[PDB]
Amino acid sequence: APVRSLNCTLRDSQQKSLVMSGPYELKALHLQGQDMEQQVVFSMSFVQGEESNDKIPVALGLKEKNLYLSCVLKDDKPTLQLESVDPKNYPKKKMEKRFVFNKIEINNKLEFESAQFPNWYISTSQAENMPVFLGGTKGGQDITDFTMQFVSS
Amino acid sequence: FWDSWGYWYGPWDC
Repeated sequence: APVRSLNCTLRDSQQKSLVMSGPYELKALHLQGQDMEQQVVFSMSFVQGEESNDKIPVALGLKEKNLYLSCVLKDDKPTLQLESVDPKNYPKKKMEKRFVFNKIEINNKLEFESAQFPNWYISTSQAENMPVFLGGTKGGQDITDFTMQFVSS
Repeated sequence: FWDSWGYWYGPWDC
């Protein structure tokens, strides 16, 4: 069977939506109901990873920009980055480790743990208009819990 | 391509 994907949007537990901050960055802010179309639409693929009832291995891409979210060690820091890919080759079932996130549902909210960096999560700051980043905890002050809205397809 | 249930199968450029 070939790789399957669904279109969706993310909203953190504090109701912040995700938008393009630049060509290779995402930021999080509260959008008015009329500005919702500025939010990024992700192509979420169900990829190869650890067989778990809790963790669902996924890859998150931005189809129109040929980008995938990826986790890389930048100098001494595990870092969330947007990486360009060849759309003729991606998505695929066997996504390289840097592209894999373990999607975990907890109290009806979603967390996205980096497979490359266990215990590191897709995170937002409590402050407005700050970049989306990789955070070293699902706890503390930063936000790691989201809701997903699927887009008609 | 989009199947009858709304899943996109294969790469972005099939």
